[PDB]
Amino acid sequence: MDYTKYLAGRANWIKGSALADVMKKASELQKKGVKLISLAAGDPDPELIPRAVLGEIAKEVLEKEPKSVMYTPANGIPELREELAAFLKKYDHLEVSPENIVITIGGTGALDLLGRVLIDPGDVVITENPSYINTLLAFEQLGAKIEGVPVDNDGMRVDLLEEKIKELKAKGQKVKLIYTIPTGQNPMGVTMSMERRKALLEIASKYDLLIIEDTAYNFMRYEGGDIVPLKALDNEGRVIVAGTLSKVLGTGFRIGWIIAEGEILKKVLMQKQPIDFCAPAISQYIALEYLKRGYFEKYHLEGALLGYKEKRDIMLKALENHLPNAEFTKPIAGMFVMFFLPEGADGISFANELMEREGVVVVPGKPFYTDESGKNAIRLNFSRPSKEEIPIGIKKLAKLYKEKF
Amino acid sequence: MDYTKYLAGRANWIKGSALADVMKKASELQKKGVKLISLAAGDPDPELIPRAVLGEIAKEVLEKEPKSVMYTPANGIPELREELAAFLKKYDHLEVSPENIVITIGGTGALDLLGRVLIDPGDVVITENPSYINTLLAFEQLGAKIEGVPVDNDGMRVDLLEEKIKELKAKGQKVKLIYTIPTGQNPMGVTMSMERRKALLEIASKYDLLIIEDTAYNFMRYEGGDIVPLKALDNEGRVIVAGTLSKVLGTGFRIGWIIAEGEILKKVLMQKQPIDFCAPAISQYIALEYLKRGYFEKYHLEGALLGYKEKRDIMLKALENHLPNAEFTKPIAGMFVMFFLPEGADGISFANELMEREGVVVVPGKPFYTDESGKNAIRLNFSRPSKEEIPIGIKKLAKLYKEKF
Amino acid sequence: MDYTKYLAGRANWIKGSALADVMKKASELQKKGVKLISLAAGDPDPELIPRAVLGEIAKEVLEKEPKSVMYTPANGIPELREELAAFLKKYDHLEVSPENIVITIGGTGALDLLGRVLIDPGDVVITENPSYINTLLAFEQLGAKIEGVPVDNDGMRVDLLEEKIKELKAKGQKVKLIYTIPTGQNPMGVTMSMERRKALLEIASKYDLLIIEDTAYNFMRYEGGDIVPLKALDNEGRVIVAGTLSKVLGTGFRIGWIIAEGEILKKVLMQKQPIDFCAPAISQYIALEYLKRGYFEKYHLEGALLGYKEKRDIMLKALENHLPNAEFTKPIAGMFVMFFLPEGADGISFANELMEREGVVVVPGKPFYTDESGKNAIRLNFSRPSKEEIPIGIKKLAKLYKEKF
Amino acid sequence: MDYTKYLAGRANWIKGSALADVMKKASELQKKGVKLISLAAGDPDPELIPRAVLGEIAKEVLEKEPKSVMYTPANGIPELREELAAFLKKYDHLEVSPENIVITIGGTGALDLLGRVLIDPGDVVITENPSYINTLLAFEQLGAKIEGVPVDNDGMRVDLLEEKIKELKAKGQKVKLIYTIPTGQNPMGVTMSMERRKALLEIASKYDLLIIEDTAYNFMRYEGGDIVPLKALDNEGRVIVAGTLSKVLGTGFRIGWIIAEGEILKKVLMQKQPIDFCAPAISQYIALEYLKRGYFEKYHLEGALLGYKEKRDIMLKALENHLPNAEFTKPIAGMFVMFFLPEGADGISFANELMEREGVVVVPGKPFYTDESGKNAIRLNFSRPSKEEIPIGIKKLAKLYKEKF
Ligand SMILES: Cc1ncc(COP(=O)(O)O)c(CN)c1O
Ligand SMILES: Cc1ncc(COP(=O)(O)O)c(CN)c1O
Ligand SMILES: Cc1ncc(COP(=O)(O)O)c(CN)c1O
Ligand SMILES: Cc1ncc(COP(=O)(O)O)c(CN)c1O
Ligand SMILES: [Zn+2]
Ligand SMILES: [Zn+2]
Ligand SMILES: [Zn+2]
Ligand SMILES: [Zn+2]
Repeated sequence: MDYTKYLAGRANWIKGSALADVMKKASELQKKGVKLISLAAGDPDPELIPRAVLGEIAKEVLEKEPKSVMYTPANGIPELREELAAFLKKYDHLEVSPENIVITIGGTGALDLLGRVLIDPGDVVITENPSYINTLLAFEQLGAKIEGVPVDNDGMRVDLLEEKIKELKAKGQKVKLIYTIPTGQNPMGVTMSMERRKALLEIASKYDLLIIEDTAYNFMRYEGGDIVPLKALDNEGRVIVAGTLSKVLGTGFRIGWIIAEGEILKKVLMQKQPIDFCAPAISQYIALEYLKRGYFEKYHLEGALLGYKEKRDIMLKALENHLPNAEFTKPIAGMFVMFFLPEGADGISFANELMEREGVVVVPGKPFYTDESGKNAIRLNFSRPSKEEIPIGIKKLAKLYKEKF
Repeated sequence: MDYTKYLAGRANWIKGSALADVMKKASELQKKGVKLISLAAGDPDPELIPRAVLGEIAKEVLEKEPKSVMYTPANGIPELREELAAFLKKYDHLEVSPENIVITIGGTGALDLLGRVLIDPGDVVITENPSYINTLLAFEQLGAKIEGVPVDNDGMRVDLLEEKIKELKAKGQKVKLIYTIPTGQNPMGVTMSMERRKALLEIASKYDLLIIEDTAYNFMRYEGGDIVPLKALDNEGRVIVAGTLSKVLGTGFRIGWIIAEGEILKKVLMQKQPIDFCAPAISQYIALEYLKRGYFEKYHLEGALLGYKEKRDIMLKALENHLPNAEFTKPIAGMFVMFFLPEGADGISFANELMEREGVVVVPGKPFYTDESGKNAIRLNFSRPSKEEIPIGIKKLAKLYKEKF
Repeated sequence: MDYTKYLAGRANWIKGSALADVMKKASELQKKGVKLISLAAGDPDPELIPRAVLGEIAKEVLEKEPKSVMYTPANGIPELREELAAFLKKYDHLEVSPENIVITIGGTGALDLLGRVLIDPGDVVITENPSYINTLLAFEQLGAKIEGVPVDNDGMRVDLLEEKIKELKAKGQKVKLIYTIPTGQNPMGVTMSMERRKALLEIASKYDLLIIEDTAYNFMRYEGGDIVPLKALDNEGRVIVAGTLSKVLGTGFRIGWIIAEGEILKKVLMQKQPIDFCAPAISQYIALEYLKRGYFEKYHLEGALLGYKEKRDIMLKALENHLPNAEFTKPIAGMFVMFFLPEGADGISFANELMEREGVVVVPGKPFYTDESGKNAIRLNFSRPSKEEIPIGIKKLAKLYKEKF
Repeated sequence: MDYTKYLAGRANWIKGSALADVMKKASELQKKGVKLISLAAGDPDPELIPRAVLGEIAKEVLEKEPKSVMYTPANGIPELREELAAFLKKYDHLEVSPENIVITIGGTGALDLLGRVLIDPGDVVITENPSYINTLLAFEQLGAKIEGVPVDNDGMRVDLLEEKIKELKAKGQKVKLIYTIPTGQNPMGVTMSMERRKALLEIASKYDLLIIEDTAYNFMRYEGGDIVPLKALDNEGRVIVAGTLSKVLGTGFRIGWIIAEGEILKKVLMQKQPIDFCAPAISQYIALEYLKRGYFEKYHLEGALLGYKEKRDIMLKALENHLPNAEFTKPIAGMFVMFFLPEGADGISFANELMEREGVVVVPGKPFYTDESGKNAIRLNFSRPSKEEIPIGIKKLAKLYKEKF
């Protein structure tokens, strides 16, 4: 039977993910024989995460708290919101009310809920170029048109942002939202400077726009001085945040959040129960305890954080020993490094050869771009690989490198 | 600042509930701490659930499985889908391939993913009248127009279903989907007969329609014979199921699924990673073990199920005892009883008056209807309250009843 | 074949118009023998229009101007726009650039073009209650939600308008446009007072809303003072007008216009060629010469106008002496009088009986309301019927009335 | 003020048109002194049209028929529908009922009315490549996704059509309509062979698709045998036609039609009054007399048609004589000829340089393609320019051609 006839026309806005084509082409070789170390993942290190400790909490809460197995309010258990509030004020410089927090199915869920309430099909949403592949996909399947703005070692080029806004309006285009990942961007790995952050806020006010700040990697900072979220600088209330504990507490727990105000918060809350009903009860209680027991500092700060900072150094050391000639980013936050093949080279076919020949998995990155740029780009992860995997990983990458240029 | 201006016009399709307005007046009475018995809730008894056991497996999973903290595939871990296929084939008379099942954020998430792929704004979707408010709400905020078909003690009046289709088509109206809750429907509590289930499939085939079957309460059947889901008789492949373990495993785990095929499955999977990324890793693993070691039959079939059946009889005897001259449903499945005030009576204010004067919380019901009927309806839940609360619950309900009627 | 399955879901937003249903029930009576006296349709008197003259200029234009048979720019021939600009300056307080004028397929097309550029599905658009049925229908098939505001002898109640707006925003509803017919409204026949017009402009500014002014009957005024359009008072550029020459030159020529600015004008014009290509060349050239030769004064102002004014006096005169106990409107402009049956009486039912038992055609009216009110309303037209037919008509109308009430 | 913020998101789907942009850049040249030879716009020759004749009928109609200045039923006066039905049966092998004919504002309005009832945002609509730009623009601003299918001198490559269809379905894409211009296509000027017309009908039936047949040039055929419209072969009723008399009676009268059945016809009719109200009364009556008096035979068949055929031969003679090494279409019908510059050559700049240096106007070509093809295309029209102007225009064109290549 042809089910294609029953699809909604908006289903044609839904398309495949390149980061999924290779993550499957590898899943085929990883189970059907071959052994491979990947630099393509986006997960945090499960070994750096206190699993046994989380198992203990999971075990206690399930037998201790009956609610751990039942529905939770649409915006999350009050205690998690009260704790997340204090947590943000403590470690991310955020003075936010618990009533303004909405616990979602991870940042992904937060970005989706927001798009549903803020996007009308055709609306143009401007983003960094490149940007997080999944947010672009999320927004386009909602009918949005994406317009990207170039980035550099200091993040989005705020000067190019204003020009894009003007070029768009000069065409009579309707623009409303700006989507940005200020700290440790996926996939570039760069972070917006404080100078560009204040300039961004000025531009949002100037053109009367709203900003959606993605803080997924705010707690993965290693070098930064005292860089604060745009939200902490938001005196006009033009920014909305989409956060997550996935890179901390674990990426499978599905715990994230939205910080918004006024009628936007209201509509977000209103539409939620019929969409996901509520964020997972165990996850919320596990997170509530993790925070209350002060395990953030005890395990993530003075623990997993250093573990990531290290893998970052070794991957860069490895790159700066074997590929000192090539161009790549120097992240002071996040969990990715964007490597660049010679200008012109194909990044998707090269990513294939690394598997088809050297047995190492890397993400093309090309699909992370909002236009024709980024062909020769390649994203590399260092948060999942072991200390040993990384050197061999990029060494094999360096093997095929000169083996072609 | 007026955020109203930044909203997307489709955000106007988002509206309040009733199972929210009453739950806010109850929390307002509980905030300023006042005792109250609840018959409104839709949760399974957390005490009839083997929390302790789940906790141990939660501890096991997190301790020994690193993947229980990371991203699972968008459609779920292969082992869970393979187990579900077996669990369904054994307890729900359904034969399905693991490749055709997708683990979602409960039945809710399943219904939403399905709405997003099958609904274009303006599409009419046919449902039972009354039906589950959250699905009505979920589909309407996607822009669908709801057309209801009356139900009786044998479920949806299938004959009137064809009548509605004929009426709609006579007007030139486009319809493609029928959403039905065959067993232990929420809020009516009635279950479609096998006779009507066979006719429904024929009507869907005659008008080339697709059916969305909500199996949420298929495992909460008491004094029932041998009923099988529409999907088991679906020889043309016209039905899609939206199931869940919410009532079995726990309503907070967020574990549900979609069973679709062909291009509909493809599109559903393709859009999932950018929406929820994946169902909770823990939950997925907690459910995997739970099923693999036969705890469904050990704790639910011969433990929880019997507890619910018992609470069912107590509420009915209580109703039959105190309000013999009033009308209400006699469920053979599910967790609710629909009570009817005198024809003409306002159930919404009655519920408020019952909570303000007697301290018992019940759900209006009118909001579950698709047209102007059901004004005198009141939904009653018996799966969460205690055996002691029930009698006292409907007792007080009867006092205000005879007080006015 | 069942074409229902091919329809776009938005086609479901398209619905029937009683003002064209019973109007088609009369089209059957005429072409079937029955001698009918019509007080329905809103056509101008074809005998008060210089048909012969127009016939002469039509001949001329066709033989002397080769363009009268070919396409024209999407926004209309420059000469007509320039001629309309001056015309509007001399008779309607308007100082507009010919560049800001777009020649459309009557005001109908003007309203549809604006809806397409300003309305996202779900958007709330505020209108008067009652309001012009075709415009409500036009906006809703574009997915808008209509919210009406009661009118009186002085037009829209501006005080209730601000309450509705505060009401909407309190619910978190998004609103943006206000559609008003300030002079000689269809169907009430009332005109907004200069006092309320200034207040409306204040509210639009206060809430940052746009106003679309329908000027259809600005040239069928009979006794106001220097009442000026909202657009001539629009110092903030918040109003857009949708005008037409159909009530002057002839309702069948399809000559109307949109007056807008900036990006709205840009987009309105960008989308036009692909939907209508251009307004009728022959009609544009006929209108041009009609204007250039001073026929507006010679025939409309000093001919048609007076005839219509006479027809109005006659209808009100007849309504006053044979039906003095009924309440109805007294228009100072336009071509309609809204007549009212006793509260509770059914106007739709009354309309069918009148036609069936007396051969007089009137328009129900209820269809023009935005809510449940207006059941007893009946709209009467005095522009088309001869001055001999008018008294005979309402005389019969009075008879059915009195024997019923 | 920034009106961009008030735009509907869907306003962003509206974009510029080279065809409209070039026509306006030429009208400015005509007024700005310069006198040029035009081979662009798709207008009929105003001298080959019996203007003088149409003039007296226009005068006659206006003075004798009062209905010629008033509204008409949304679908057009009954007499016209009946005459068109007879006209189609005689000169276009079409047996259609007068009830299935809807008089629209030209072929453009017909196509817009159909898109609104048949397209949901995101729907894929397949067309020829290239195709008429206004239809592509019309469907895309309605949110449609266009997929073109290559054509040759025998029209659409039906074999490539089925491969495209299989390509779309394999990706899970939803498609339902196919828009085609079988005879004398704009811009290619080629006509589908009867062999492909039957194959197209088979494919539509095989995949259950609807076909919208554009018959704009069915009456400007010169050498085809007895080619019949797909609609005359539509035994399953899968084709809907969008026709017009613009190329016969005159392109500026705005007299076109839709031929559909069942629910599609019902909905196209229900929505029509609120978008255009009705086609121009004068144009309808003028067309009614034109047909009834047999002027199609007397002035078009034995007049205009032979005149156009001559211009058709003259342009081909001039081209083959001065550009014998360039490839260009040889139309057997229509009014356009697609000229091709050498592969790689930019057609839009060439058109500007031609208009600037030689003062001859042509259309860029590239805008009519659904993909990146056509860069070197240039559309040439032979219906409007005089017998004399054509050779001069093509010579000047040849001059710049070899001056560049
Ligand atoms: C920029 C960004 N935003 C949001 C997310 C979502 O994070 P999550 O759905 O695991 O809570 C990620 C991780 N893939 C990310 O990199
Ligand atoms: C009809 C119906 N369907 C599905 C569900 C599932 O809800 P979920 O798997 O998100 O706990 C429920 C529970 N409220 C329900 O009543
Ligand atoms: C208020 C109003 N607006 C617009 C119109 C449309 O006028 P037009 O004959 O130029 O399409 C009418 C009459 N049908 C009207 O009454
Ligand atoms: C293929 C095609 N279809 C439809 C039309 C519309 O013709 P019209 O709006 O003058 O009745 C044209 C000419 N603009 C055309 O080339
Ligand atoms: Zn994109
Ligand atoms: Zn509803
Ligand atoms: Zn309405
Ligand atoms: Zn295109």
